[PDB]
Amino acid sequence: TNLCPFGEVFNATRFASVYAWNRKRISNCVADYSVLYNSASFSTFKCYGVSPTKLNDLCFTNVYADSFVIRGDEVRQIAPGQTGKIADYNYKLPDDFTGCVIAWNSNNLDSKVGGNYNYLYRLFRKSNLKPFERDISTEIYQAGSTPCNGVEGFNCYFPLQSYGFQPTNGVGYQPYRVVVLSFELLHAPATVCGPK
Amino acid sequence: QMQLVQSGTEVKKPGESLKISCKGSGYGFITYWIGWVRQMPGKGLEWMGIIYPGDSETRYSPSFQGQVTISADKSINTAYLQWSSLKASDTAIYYCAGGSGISTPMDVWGQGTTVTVSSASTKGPSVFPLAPSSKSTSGGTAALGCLVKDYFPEPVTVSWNSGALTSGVHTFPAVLQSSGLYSLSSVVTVPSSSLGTQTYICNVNHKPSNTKVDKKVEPKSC
Amino acid sequence: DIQLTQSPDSLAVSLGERATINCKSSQSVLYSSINKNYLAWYQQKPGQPPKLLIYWASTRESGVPDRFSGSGSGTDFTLTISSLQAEDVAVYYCQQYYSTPYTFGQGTKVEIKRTVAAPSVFIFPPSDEQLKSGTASVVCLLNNFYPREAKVQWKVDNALQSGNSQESVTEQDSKDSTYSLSSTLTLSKADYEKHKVYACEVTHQGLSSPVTKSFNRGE
Ligand SMILES: *[C@@H]1O[C@H](CO)[C@@H](O)[C@H](O)[C@H]1NC(C)=O
Repeated sequence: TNLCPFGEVFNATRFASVYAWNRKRISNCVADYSVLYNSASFSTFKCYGVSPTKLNDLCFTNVYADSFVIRGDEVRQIAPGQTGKIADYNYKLPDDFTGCVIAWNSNNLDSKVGGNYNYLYRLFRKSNLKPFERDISTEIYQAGSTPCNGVEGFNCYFPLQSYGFQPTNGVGYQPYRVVVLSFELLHAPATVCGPK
Repeated sequence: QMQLVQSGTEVKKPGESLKISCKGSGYGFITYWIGWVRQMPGKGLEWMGIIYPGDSETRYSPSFQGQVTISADKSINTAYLQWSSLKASDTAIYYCAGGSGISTPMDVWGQGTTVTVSSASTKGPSVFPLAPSSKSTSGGTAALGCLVKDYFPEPVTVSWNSGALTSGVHTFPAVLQSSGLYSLSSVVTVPSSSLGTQTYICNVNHKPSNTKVDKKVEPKSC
Repeated sequence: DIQLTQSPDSLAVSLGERATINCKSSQSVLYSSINKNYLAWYQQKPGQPPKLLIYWASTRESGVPDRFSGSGSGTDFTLTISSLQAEDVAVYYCQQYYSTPYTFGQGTKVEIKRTVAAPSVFIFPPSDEQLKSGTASVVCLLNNFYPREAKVQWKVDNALQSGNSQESVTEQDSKDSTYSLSSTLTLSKADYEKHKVYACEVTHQGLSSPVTKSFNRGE
């Protein structure tokens, strides 16, 4: 019964916009991390502080699986110590991050003839996100001296822009689905373990 | 499980460019971060840098920043370490190692690529007998040998009696002489009574110079 | 930029005894998120790549025997071999993988310690064949001795020769744990034929008195 449900996180037919990033908590299951790294269908698989090859015989208090969609130019930004639109305003990772940043080209799934515009990103924000911060606010951004009173125009912008995901776009303007496995170990019971 | 396989031995002159390689085979490769370690002759290990093949993210050690270039080709699972212009001081053996993460131990190692940078040209060895003294301890043991002198590059193979004799043999490490040529002596202890009765020959092979030489060592006429 | 200092440099230990190697890190290497020190231990033998023994300061890499164990915390770490085996003669490096740039210790040479054994000394005059080429090599052999430290003094007509000689040493022997050493005195045919007595004086801990073997040119 209790294999860890990475199947439904990775092979999920719907992915989330990066600003409104989805986090699945993993607890009380046995996790076969081999399925993941033996796959030949991944563009990126950069792990930080931990070896995917050596943790299907280790246990942790909580594992988090964060899923979202960005363009290829931006997957480099899903990593400790990065900066830019995505790193600062959408999904930030901490400097001492422990886990795996897994990405793949999804141009076959997340593109349409006239442009798919369902996937969004926060363009403006007064300060950078803290690690694992998630802002879904649609506050009008005040760029200028005069305050906007929820009123959009000169120096007053709607804070979300849409990705223009067309099939004929160059790799890097095409969509990539990302999953970020993160691992914590407290002095509490451990419930996420490998088969060994 | 997976493994890393490096390019073969290099021997270059100062000023020549060089690019050695490290290709990984086995499932679980998308995950591996590939680093380069240098080990100079007789010295310890020195971490040079690491690359991620998937997106060519490259981190250098302070000591090798802009002294070398680590590069990658994810299509053939191959990391590269290259010089634009080799110095004689670059003479070492270069290991590539693999960690399945960044901030991960190096689980997997290459066999090493030996790089020799020297203005020396290929030269075959000269073989001279270390003749056993006729005046030696009559009931005890005598020593005899070969001097394999003035060759380049490394290595040479030294066997005895076409490989028959291995007991009591010591082939010493080559030393680099100030001439830039290597030199080595191979010795063996045998019963002193056997000096009249048994033929002793050392076989020297220097593949680079295509030099196969058999030298007979016998007690000196004098 | 973390720096590691290993100690000792050299370490000699009888068969089946305990060997301990220390790594001092210039800074802590503790990841907060999983309570684990990011410190590894490698074994390297002659003509071989380094082999990973221990990671996270104390976890054994698979297929590593029980007799290897790692320990320590914060900045002071230890690799320990209970029951040193013949096959453990190697150099051992500690490495931090807390932050790039990764860094290694200077290394710790591990020998088998056995009873003192004095060297058998032999001296070889140069070949007639080499003398035609116009150089002369006089070789001194110290055969199967322990420990490795030995003074070799060249004497030419009773004059101590200096800096015209190089030494060369074997790997500790697999069966009897002894070293062998070759001192090679090099001089021009000219300078060879100016002198009569070429001598090789060996001082070693297993010799009550320094042993000399010599020869007179042309005999
Ligand atoms: C679904 O994801 C799993 C990995 O958990 C994998 O085994 C399977 O091949 C995927 N399905 C596809 C590619 O249709």
